[PDB]
Amino acid sequence: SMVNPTVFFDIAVDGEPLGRVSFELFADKVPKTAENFRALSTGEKGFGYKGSCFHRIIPGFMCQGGDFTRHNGTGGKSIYGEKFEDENFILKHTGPGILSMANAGPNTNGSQFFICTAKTEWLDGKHVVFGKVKEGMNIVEAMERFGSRNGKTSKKITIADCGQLE
Amino acid sequence: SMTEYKLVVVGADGVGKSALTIQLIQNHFVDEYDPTIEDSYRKQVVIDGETCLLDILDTAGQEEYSAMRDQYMRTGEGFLCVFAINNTKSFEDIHHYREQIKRVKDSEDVPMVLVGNKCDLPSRTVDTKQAQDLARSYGIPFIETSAKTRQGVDDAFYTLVREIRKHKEK
Ligand SMILES: CCn1c(-c2cccnc2[C@H](C)OC)c2c3cc(ccc31)-c1cc(O)cc(c1)C[C@H](NC(=O)[C@H](C1CCCC1)N(C)C(=O)CN(C)C(=O)[C@@H](C)N)C(=O)N1CCC[C@H](N1)C(=O)OCC(C)(C)C2
Ligand SMILES: Nc1nc2c(ncn2[C@@H]2O[C@H](COP(=O)(O)OP(=O)(O)NP(=O)(O)O)[C@@H](O)[C@H]2O)c(=O)[nH]1
Ligand SMILES: [Cl-]
Ligand SMILES: [Mg+2]
Repeated sequence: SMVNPTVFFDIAVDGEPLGRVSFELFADKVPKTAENFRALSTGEKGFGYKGSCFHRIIPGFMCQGGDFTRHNGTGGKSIYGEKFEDENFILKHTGPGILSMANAGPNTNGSQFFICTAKTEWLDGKHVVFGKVKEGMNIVEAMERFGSRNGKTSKKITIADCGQLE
Repeated sequence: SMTEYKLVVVGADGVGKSALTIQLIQNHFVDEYDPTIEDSYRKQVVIDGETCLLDILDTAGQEEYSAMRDQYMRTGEGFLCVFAINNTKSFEDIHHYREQIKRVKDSEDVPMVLVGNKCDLPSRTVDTKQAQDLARSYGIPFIETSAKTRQGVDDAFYTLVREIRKHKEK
């Protein structure tokens, strides 16, 4: 992209390298939400995604992660404070690879996010879409296979490294 | 011989549905939050001299996915409707569960127990009388519980079985 930043996650399975997933962040249309994810991926504010876990993976739906404060699926925080408002609903959950914010209801974005592995249109207007997988969808499909119907993973899937490319 | 009962635990986020179920099944409490998607458990017990196989469906507090929630209610024979005594909104949600259960099951008489959980906490916002009055208006039992101390846990589940048996006598 000439405009949108690219970030990467190096994914690990029980500490072993699985592969790299890169993401285009739609700063052109969702700038505040894209900037939060970018800065959490570089760690430039002193905290962020490196070391955190994809704690909820449900095959056919999504891979969810990003709780680096409580490490139990209830936490996370943004670069703007603990939570920030839903920026816009311009983009929709149109298929595999969509990157969108997890939340606990309206205006509760922090750091948790999910990567869709299917179209999840029922989430439109309730979760802010802000990016998409650029390279490494095969790695996301590999992560998806470690999930289960209740979201518990059979091995621990972590972000071993992350940062900004280009 | 024995009988089997399909029990479904419902109620708002964080009220203690899973903590109550884990106390019943595993006899322990850990003060950690692990938000549920869906889990099922089985336990053989004797209630009023009659051996029972309990099937327990531990649901998530969320209220999207109405097709799945409808199916939970169709399959379930009795419902533990849980609120937390320190969460007034969770108590205000209770009537919605009773309305949905009655609609899905096409009945004004569905086995249910009202459970006020977290009674060990010093931060009460829902008075016991308020919950007793609501339960009386429904004609259903009300039991205060603590998954932390185990107070009332067995009683809540066993009372629900008793309510199912009473309904089946009709
Ligand atoms: C009916 C069976 N069930 C099916 C289903 C339906 C149809 C068919 N089959 C099934 C399954 C395969 O059958 C078993 C889905 C589903 C989802 C939940 C529960 C049961 C479900 C669910 C449970 C949660 O605890 C939270 C969420 C969903 C939303 C989730 N937020 C969180 O995790 C947040 C944290 C993020 C930052 C803030 C803290 N927390 C913990 C909460 O919000 C807690 N809550 C709920 C509250 O606070 C409310 C009450 N105020 C979130 O943003 N995402 C991103 C988008 C996906 C979603 N998760 C998720 O997992 O969808 C799974 C799936 C798509 C499979 C839907
Ligand atoms: N003090 C106290 N804490 C409790 C009690 N029951 C549950 N908790 C705590 O409250 C939190 C939420 O409990 P949990 O059982 O997971 O709630 P839930 O209703 O299953 N939530 P969900 O709908 O997301 O699955 C946890 O921290 C748990 O330890 C109780 O009786 N007393
Ligand atoms: Cl959801
Ligand atoms: Mg639970």
